[PDB]
Amino acid sequence: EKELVLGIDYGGKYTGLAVVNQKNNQVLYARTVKMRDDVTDILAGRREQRSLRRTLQTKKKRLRELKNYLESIGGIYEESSGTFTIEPFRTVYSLAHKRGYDYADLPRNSRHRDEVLRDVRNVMTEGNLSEEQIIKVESIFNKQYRHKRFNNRILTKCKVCGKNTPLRINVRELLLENIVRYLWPGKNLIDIARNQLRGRLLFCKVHFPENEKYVSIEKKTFRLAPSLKTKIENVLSVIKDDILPNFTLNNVVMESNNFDIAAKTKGKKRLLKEEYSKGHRESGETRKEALLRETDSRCIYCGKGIDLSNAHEDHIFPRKAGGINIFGNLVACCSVCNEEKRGRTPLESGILPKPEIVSFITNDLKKKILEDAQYINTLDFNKYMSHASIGWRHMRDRLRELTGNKELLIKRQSGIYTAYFRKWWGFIKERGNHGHHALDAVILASKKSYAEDGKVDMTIKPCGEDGKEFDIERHLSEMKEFRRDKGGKSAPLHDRNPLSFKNDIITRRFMVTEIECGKEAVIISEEYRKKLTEAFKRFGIAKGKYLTDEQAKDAGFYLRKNGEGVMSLKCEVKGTGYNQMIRIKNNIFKTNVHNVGVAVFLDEKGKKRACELKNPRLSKHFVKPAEQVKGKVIFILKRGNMVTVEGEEMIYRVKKLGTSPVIEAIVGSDGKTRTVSATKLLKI
RNA sequence: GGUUAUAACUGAUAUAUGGGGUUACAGUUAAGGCUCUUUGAAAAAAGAGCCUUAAUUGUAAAACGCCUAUACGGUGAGGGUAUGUACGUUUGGGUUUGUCCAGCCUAAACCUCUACGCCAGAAAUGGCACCUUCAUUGUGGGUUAGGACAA
DNA sequence: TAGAGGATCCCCCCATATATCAGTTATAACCGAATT
DNA sequence: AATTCCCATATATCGGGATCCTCTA
Ligand SMILES: [Zn+2]
Ligand SMILES: [Zn+2]
Repeated sequence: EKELVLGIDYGGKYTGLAVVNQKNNQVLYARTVKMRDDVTDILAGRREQRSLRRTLQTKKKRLRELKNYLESIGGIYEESSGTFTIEPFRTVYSLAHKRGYDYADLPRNSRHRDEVLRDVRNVMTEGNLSEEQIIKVESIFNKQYRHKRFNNRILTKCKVCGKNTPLRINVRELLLENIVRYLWPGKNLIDIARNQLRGRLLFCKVHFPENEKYVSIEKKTFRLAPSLKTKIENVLSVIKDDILPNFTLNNVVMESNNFDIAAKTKGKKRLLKEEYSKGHRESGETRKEALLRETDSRCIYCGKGIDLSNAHEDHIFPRKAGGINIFGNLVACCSVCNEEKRGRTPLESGILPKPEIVSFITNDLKKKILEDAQYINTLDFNKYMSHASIGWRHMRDRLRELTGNKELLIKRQSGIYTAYFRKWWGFIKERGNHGHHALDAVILASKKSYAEDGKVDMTIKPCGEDGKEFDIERHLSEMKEFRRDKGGKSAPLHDRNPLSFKNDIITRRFMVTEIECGKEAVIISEEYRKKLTEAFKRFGIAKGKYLTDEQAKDAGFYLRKNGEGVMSLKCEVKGTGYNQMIRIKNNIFKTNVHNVGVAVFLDEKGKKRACELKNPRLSKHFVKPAEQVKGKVIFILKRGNMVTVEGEEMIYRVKKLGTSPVIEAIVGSDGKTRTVSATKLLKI
C-alpha cells in the first residue's frame, strides 16, 4: 500500500468513487453514490414564491397609498365594500390592480402601463378633476417601493490579495494596453471598445497592469451553484465516512467532461472551428432581436405583428415537465399565444405553428422541434452535460482541505481513454443498472501500462476480493441514496394552491384542458362531466392526455369570454384527508408536515396506546381537533429511526408516521415497504 | 500543460415587476332543481324564497411565527449631494432555533478596496432621485415555502 | 369488526427586464517545467 | 538548447401522506 490512488467519476446525477493501489492494481473500495437532483427545482420554486410574495406586498403598499390620497382629494371609502362609491375614484382603484408593464417603450390581460395610464387619465378627466390630481395618481402608479440594486453585487476577490476586483466597464483603458505589449490579431482590440464587458478581472488594479506574469496559482472558484455545491458535498460526505478513516490518499484523478456544449447544443457533434466565434444570436443583437429576425418581426403562432415591447421567448418544449433554455426552443409569442400555451406541449396545446413562417426559417433544428416538440428528448444535448462539466473546481480544494496534503497532484482523464481499457480488459458498459459507475471509477484509478505488443497488458487487471477480477453485481456494496427530508424547518408548511372546504368536502376549480383523461369522475357537475367523457371518446384520446385548444373549442368547452377562451370546472381533490387541512386567514391549504412523530404511552386501563404528534407550528391552524397524549410517554418514534418488530430481529427504517407506521429494511426487501402498528413495534 | 484576455455556448443563483391560475366574501346574469303564494275545474303559467352548476364584476387572503414602536410610511418646509453617499470597508444585529450556515434585510463608526442611475443646457450646470434635520399626520417595516449537524 | 396488503390518488404556470460566476469550444498572448 | 504539455464518439442522461377495496383473525 505504498502508493494509493483514488478515482472519482463525476456525473450529472451519479458519481462513482473508487480507490486502488498501483502496486498490484487491487481494488480496495469501490462505491457509486446518487446525488440530489431536486435542488435546482426547489431553489427555482422558492424564488418564484418569494418573488410573488414580495410582489403582493408592493401591491398592498401601492393600493394603501392610492386609497389614502383618493380619500384626501374627496373620496369616500367604505370598509365593508372595500372600494370607493364614486365612479372616478372606483375606476382608478380598480385600474391600480393591473397597472401594466413599463420595461419597454410603446412601439389583452397585460397590455402596457401607458395604456392603463391613458385609461386612468380619461376617467379622471371625465370626472371634472384637476390635472394636479392626475399627475399625482400617475406618480403613484409609476412609484417604486423596493429599489433595484444590481450594481456592486457579488464582488470578486483578487488572486493574490483580498481587495475587491474593479468592474470591467472602468478597465477598458487597461485592457487595451494588455495587447499592445507584444507586437488576425487586429479585430480583438475592437471588441473591448464597442460592446458590453460583463465579468470581473479576477485581479486588482495594481497587479493586473504590470504583474500579469504571475502564473503560479490555480483558477480560484469562490461561487458555486447550491445544487452543484450540495452535489459535491454529498460526494465528499461519502468519502469522509469510508475513505478517510480507512485508507490514505496519495494521488487523485477525475474524469474530464469535455462535452463540447457549444457543439452539442445545435443538434450536431462538432461544427467548424471558425463557426464557434459566431453563435446563434445575430451580431450586435440580443436573443429577442435574433428571434424576431428569424420570424421577420412577426408571430409564428398567429401571424400578428410583434415588436420588442411584447416579444416573448416561448419554450416550444414546456419547462413544467422538461424544458431547456436553448436557442432552438424559443421562437415567438406575443400576448395570447404564450398565455394559451401556458407551459404545455404544442401538440397537446393544439396551437399549431402557421405553415407560412416555418418554411422561412434557416435553422434546421427549428424545423424538427416545431414539427414535433418531443424530438428534443432524442437530441444529443442534455442539462446534465453542463452539470457534469461545471463544478470540477471547488472539489479538489475541498478534497485537499479534508485530507490535508495541500500539494496534492490533480490529473484529468478523458472518457475516450477509459473506454479503450474497459473494452480491452473484458468489461461491458451497460446503460441499465447504475453499478457500472463504480467500474468507471476503478478504471480511472487503475494503472495504465500497455507494454506487450501494443495491446493492453492482462496482468494489470483490477483484482476483486482476492483475484476474481471485478464484478459489478458481486464485488460492490450498496449504492448510497441522498434524498430530501421534509421534517426540517425549511420544508414548506402546506401547498401553494388554496383549496375550498365547504360542506365538509375538499374541492377546487380546474381547467377543462387541465383535466387528465380517465379522471373526469371528480367533476361535481352532472352535465359537463358527461360532455368531457363524450369529447374524450369522440376524439379518441387515451389516458394521460389532455384536450387541445382547437378540440376544446369544437366540443363546446369555450364559453368563457365571448367564445374565445376555455372555462374551468369544480372538481374534488383526491388523495387528501381531513387531518391535512389547515386554515390560515380566509384561505385553506393541504399540509404534509402535520405529523412529526409517533408517541406511545400507557392508557388508563393499562394497555399500551399509540398516537400521532402534530406540528407545533400548525397546531392552532388545524381545521379539526387532534388527539393529544393522556398517559406517560414511554418512547417517541421519528423518521429515519432504526426499529425492530416484536417477533423479528431485522432492522427497519420508519418512513411514515401515524397509528400504522410504514417501515422498510435498510438492506434487501427489493424496495417493498412493510406496514405494522406501532403498538407491536419496538425502537432499537 | 498552466494562467489570463477576446468572442460565443449552455448551466444556475439573487433582484425588481408584468400576467394567468387558486381560495374567501359581496353583487349581477343564464340554465337546472326544491318550496310557498296565487291565476286556474283541470292542464298549465306567473310571482316570491332557497340550493346546485356555469359565466361575469368588485374587494380581499396566499405559508406559521419571530424581530422591530428607540420602529416604519404620507404631506409641507431646510440642508447635504464624488469633498458625498452605500449595494462598499470594519465590527455587529434580525430572520435564528438544539446548533451552525446559506440567501435576503439592517445598526453604529469609516472612504483602503468596489459601485454610483434617470430627465434637461450651449458651459453655468438646473430638476428628479438619494442622504439628513424639523414640524404635522398615520400604523406600519424586515425576514420566513433552502442546506447541514445534533436529538 | 379490527388491522395490513394493494391499487391509484396528491402536489403551480408563463414571461419581461437588471446584475453575476463556471464550465466547454476556438484563436492569440506569455510562463514553466519536462522532454528531447 | 529545441520541443512537449501522461500516457492515448467517451464522458453526462419527489416524499409523506391520503382514500378505497380487498383480504385476514
Ligand atoms: Zn491583488
Ligand atoms: Zn401571437
